[PDB]
Amino acid sequence: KVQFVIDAVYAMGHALHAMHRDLCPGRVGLCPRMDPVDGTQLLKYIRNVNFSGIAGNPVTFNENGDAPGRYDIYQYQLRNDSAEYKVIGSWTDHLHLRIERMHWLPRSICSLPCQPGERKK
Amino acid sequence: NSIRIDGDITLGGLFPVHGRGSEGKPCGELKKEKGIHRLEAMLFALDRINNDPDLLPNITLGARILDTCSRDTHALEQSLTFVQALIERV
Amino acid sequence: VRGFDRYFSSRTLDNNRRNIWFAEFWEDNFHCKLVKKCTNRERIGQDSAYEQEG
Amino acid sequence: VGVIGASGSSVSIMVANILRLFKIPQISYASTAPDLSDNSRYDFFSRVVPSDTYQAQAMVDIVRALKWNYVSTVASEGSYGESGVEAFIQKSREDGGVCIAQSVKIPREPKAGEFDKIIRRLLETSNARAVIIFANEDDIRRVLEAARRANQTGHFFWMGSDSWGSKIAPVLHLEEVAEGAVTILPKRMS
Repeated sequence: KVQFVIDAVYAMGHALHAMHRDLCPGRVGLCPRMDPVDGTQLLKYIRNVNFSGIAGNPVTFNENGDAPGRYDIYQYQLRNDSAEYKVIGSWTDHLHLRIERMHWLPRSICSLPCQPGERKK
Repeated sequence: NSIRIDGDITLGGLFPVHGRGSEGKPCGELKKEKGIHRLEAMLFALDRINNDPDLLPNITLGARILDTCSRDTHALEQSLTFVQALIERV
Repeated sequence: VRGFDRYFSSRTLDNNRRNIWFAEFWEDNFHCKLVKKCTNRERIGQDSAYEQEG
Repeated sequence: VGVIGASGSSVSIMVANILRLFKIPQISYASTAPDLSDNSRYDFFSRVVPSDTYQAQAMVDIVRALKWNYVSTVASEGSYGESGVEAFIQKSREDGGVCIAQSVKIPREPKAGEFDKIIRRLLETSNARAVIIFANEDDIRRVLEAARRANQTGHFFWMGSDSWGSKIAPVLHLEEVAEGAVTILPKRMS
């Protein structure tokens, strides 16, 4: 989450810089008209921030206020040498699971398929 | 607006005058059976307390009713306006 | 509780000021703007919509 | 001129509504609750992390790829846990067909021993080998500690939420009982 904190404060700084450039184009440094700060005026630039983050990922901007990023699936298992969270695959608009890298396959089923073709389910 | 009764002691009030609004309007139709009845109840209670010589003699109770619209955002906005007006006293 | 019943039946609502929402209540209760317009002599006790709330 | 959001979803909701009252923007980093993504109630809550709807979609995609259909929802109070378990239930009933054994919640201040019953209600049903958790670090560690007791080790795996995607706090009970626990975490980098 620290990368997210850094990206958030960098987006706020970029929004402040864009607001200073737009409201005060020919004024270097602090601008006198920027002292009465407004939440809507700052949000209008926060919702339009677009820059290269620290991890190379562009902070997307939208009218909703969310960033559609990937959700990496990690797993913590014991390897008898060094136990840590291992990543599986990316989430470029769909699933990218990798076989033979999970569960050192245990399956949770509500009712076992007992009938092999003779009994009823 | 809001109901404001001048008195020595002010009592705030949150009453759902309007109903839950849709995505277009913040406040819906006026709750005639829920909000207005409780409003009249509190007003009658305050009047009977002020007219009661045994309970709180020579002390008048005010009123600080505010519009709720059964919505948490509007009620919190009204509470913010109340705090800003205080910083009268309730 | 007969006290609130008497206070709501005897006292009329259109006369008492300082209650801004009571105007809209009277407007949407009689189903007419202030079309099927009505007069100020009408009361709520005669209306079947008045029910004592717990 | 602008406040940075909080971690807990309830605290984040509180500060978000209070700061949008006074017209001040807010950017969060660890509050992915879906009820905070609407522009009508939290218009000043532009966060930099995706919501829990994508998390529930990821959970249902994982339980589809792992061929899992019987799971048990558990979470603590606050907007985070309830919103996450509701989003997971909705995404599972929408098209995945996965149903839920039981939905038991963890109280705020459990007294006189009301925590062993939570894990007993999950151990009494052996078919629920999959458990999706949505609590914070404290309640998750307490659930893992309660599951480690009663002579139980590796009975059922845990589907970890965003609360402990890559946290080092719950790795002790993981090496103890919760071996091979699967969690989720948004795309980041060192």
